[PDB]
Amino acid sequence: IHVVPKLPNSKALLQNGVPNILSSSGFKTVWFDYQRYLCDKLTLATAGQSLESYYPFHILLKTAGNPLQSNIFNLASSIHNNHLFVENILPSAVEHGTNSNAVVKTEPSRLFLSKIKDSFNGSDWEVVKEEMIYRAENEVLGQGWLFLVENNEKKLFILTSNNNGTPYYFPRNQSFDLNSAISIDEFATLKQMKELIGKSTKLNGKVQDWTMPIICVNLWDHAYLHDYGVGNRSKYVKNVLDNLNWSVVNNRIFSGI
Amino acid sequence: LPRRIVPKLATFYSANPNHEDRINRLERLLRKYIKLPSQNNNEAQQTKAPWISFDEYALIGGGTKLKPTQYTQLLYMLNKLHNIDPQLTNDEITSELSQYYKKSSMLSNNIKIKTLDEFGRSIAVGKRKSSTAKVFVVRGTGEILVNGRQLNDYFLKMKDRESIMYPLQVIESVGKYNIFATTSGGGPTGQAESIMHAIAKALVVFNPLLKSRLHKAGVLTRDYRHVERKK
Amino acid sequence: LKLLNMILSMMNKTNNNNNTLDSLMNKKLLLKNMLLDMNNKKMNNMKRMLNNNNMNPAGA
Amino acid sequence: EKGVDEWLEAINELREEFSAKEYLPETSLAPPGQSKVDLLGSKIKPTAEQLAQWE
Amino acid sequence: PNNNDEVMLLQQKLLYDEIRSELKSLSQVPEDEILPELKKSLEQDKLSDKEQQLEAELSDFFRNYALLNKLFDSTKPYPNLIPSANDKPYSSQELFLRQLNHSMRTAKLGATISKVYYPHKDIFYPPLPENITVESLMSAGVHLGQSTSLWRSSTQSYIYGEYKGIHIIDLNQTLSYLKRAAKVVEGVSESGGIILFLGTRQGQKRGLEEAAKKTHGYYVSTRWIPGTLTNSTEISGIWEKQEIDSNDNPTERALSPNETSKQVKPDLLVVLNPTENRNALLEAIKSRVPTIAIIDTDSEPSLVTYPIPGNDDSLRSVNFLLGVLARAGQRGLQNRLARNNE
Amino acid sequence: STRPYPVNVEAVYYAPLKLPIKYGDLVADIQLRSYD
Amino acid sequence: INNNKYNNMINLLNNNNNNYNNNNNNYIGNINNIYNNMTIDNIPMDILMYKYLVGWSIKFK
Ligand SMILES: [Mg+2]
Repeated sequence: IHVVPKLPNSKALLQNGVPNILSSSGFKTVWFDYQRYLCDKLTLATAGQSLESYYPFHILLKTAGNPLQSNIFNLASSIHNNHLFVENILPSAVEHGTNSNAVVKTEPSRLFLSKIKDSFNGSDWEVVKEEMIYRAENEVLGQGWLFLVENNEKKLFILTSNNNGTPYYFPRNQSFDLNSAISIDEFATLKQMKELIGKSTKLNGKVQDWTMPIICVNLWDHAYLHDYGVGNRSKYVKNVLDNLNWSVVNNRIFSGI
Repeated sequence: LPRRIVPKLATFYSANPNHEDRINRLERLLRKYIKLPSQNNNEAQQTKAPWISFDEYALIGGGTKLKPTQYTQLLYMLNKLHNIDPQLTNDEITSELSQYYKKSSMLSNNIKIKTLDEFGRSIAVGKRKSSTAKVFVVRGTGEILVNGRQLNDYFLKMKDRESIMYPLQVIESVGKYNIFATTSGGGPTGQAESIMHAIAKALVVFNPLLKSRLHKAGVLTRDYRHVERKK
Repeated sequence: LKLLNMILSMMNKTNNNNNTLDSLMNKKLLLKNMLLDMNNKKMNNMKRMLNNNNMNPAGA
Repeated sequence: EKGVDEWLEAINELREEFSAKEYLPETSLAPPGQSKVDLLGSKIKPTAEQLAQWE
Repeated sequence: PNNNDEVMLLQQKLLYDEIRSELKSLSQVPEDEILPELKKSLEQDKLSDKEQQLEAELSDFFRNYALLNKLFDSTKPYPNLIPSANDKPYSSQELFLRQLNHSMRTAKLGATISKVYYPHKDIFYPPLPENITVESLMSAGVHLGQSTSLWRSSTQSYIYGEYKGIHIIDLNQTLSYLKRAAKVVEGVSESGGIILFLGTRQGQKRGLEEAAKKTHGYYVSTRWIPGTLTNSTEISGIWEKQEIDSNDNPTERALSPNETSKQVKPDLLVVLNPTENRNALLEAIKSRVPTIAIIDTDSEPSLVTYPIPGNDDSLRSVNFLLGVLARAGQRGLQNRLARNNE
Repeated sequence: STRPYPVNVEAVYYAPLKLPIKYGDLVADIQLRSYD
Repeated sequence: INNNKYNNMINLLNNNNNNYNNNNNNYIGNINNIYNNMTIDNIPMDILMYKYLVGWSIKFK
């Protein structure tokens, strides 16, 4: 059985929500309700199968290449992504419930701001945040996820997913919406990706992708509607990126010590 | 305070307690570091595996009780630990493996690189049957002298002359060297092939990259056949 | 001045590729390298001296 | 003579560094940023003409 | 912030490679090209007061650390990693370490897993004998006996019934026998006795080794040599013994040859697969060694002092029962080490 | 001070010493024969 | 005995007991140091062979 993880300072979260992003009701929907909804469905889909003994991140990797297990993949991806979003927007990862700590001033580290300049042609963090807000509004018509990811070449770049698209495995990033029209450049990207997946010799037709997320923002209606309302998702993404917990985001960047 | 006598090893009651204890120690390392990736140059067949001999391991692995299959099992685990990526290895693994590396460092080799002499000549000796030949090979235009005499004078058989030329024909250098061959003992065939063997050994100094081709042609092998007293 | 003129020459050859860390950093890096080349020579000599005596007095 | 000055500054700094600890070739002469010098060549490089013939 | 520190080293490292590369260049040049010209310069040069400083400072510096020195003597994690340049992509080793970082923090985000059986936890986290239930025994498959065609009717009293062509062992009796057997292991462990764990079926080694480790006992997983106990001097005399204190620490006292040849008999023998270890069981009887064994429906109960009715064919059932006995021994060992402290 | 071992005793532990030939006037040939 | 003499020389060399002459001569040093702890009281009787009767067959005919 997949159970909803306990979050630090849960009593505060159930009373005052997440300050500056979500209220108490808004956080109950995104985490206490949606995470329960996802975990229960995942248990029903995976109970009695080998996947029950694997963590959601491992499940999505195992099922990423199986067309008829997409339902399990969607549930596993959403569960992992939701706890990645709830983790970097959380007031404090450490449990200051008995320490009553009210001073958590987390700021981008030097390694993070050095990789931003290197990968964005000298752009500042503030400018990159504006690009992230723009990318979310123009590339994710409906539900989806906004990620700041790092690849094998030490370069930080921005990835957007539609519905439950994993950042780890490019064949399932779901970054192009084929319901609408696509340019020849987007079709080339899809055609090139298909060729890479066909070069793999494995009988499971799986490729190697070492991309890892650094920041996760939930763009689903379960996170913003109640507090911001239809059409105000850009005000929600702005608040999230301005109140990130950088103790978690800094720890996600590999240092090598 | 009270003292008692107990078996030293957890494997005391096994067939070979000493071997089983050592295998257990290596197995613990392979379990603790199961995740560590292995060398991708193992595909390139890295030439490093100086492990102690079966007889040397019998001193520490049960003596007579030691079975060949038990020694094979030790090598499969020593190699697996050894083949962990050098960058990602740790002290624990190296310390455990150190006790199994052969030691032959106190003594050195007795081979000195062969080089041309003061006159650019490569001198080699060859033997066939009872015959011996000492040849002087220098860069030239294909002139040969056998005991101061013309090749056609000393060797009447064309097959003997062809044998002398074969090593030079393998490296396609028949017209690139002058040979001054001196031979004694046996008969024409032994002397001709002793010269053949000596020319092949002297040609390696001019280009050591052609030794493999000379070995493959069979001219660097000393023929051991000799007249055997009937028994 | 060979003791010093050979080391100056060594830096002159490195100066070719160079075409002031070289005042104190490279100068030190060179002396140390020479010390490691003069210690390997002494190690090799010891092996020769040990292989030319009877390391194995009683059996071998 | 800056040449003899900087050389004489480099020789005395080395003396102090080696004096700090017992002088052992493997350790004291360790490469820059290295633990020691494992004392572990005559592999002549083929000339261009030697390599051409082999090819 | 402190990257410059590392940069300072790399600078020296690069310079060292340059010095070495051109030291080898001068090793090829013939001496006739350099030596005579070099000597001629000195013949045309005059040493100065400063030049002489290094003429003798280097002589001593080279007569102290090169000639008159002793050639020999009589960041902690992954310390051999070669980091890649900040512009170059991650190396294969760095990607492995980058993945390990992800595995510790992120890889387990999203959900926790409850009420799922993990095979390894049977060996490393065995339950205490008092917390064992019929459900737990049943979950491990201990109730699954042999085919009714292979029934040894001497086990009739242990049988709960037959189902799907096999006999079902009564777990109510298994629990009572298991508790009794566990108390014996704990008693012997708390008394300082030698406990030997014998099991020779494929896959049992891991359980056997851990059981011995946590009880300070012994195990045999490969083959029971016939005569190990009755002919102990011809089989086990050569192996080494040791003296230990009440804390199980080696006293280090050298043992007289008399003390090193005496038979060292186990105080308790645990047999996972008694049907294939008749030799060991008979030797224990001859040697008056109490024994514990898992008794399946086709196994003879009277051959062991303390039988445990249960499936002996499944590694889960065996490792579940072995773990319980091993933890019982551990508690006895901990209680003996505790009474010594206080 | 340890016991001094004079050169005569030390010579016994090393290969016999040979004197240089100055003129080359051969004065005697000693041939030794044994079955071992 | 073989390892006692090698250690004696290794120590007598590492302690340095003409650099040009340090490439030709092989004289390691004082005889006492090379043979330290190797005397007539411990070496001779330990290396003597054929010292123990281990078998005997007597035939009649
Ligand atoms: Mg059975």
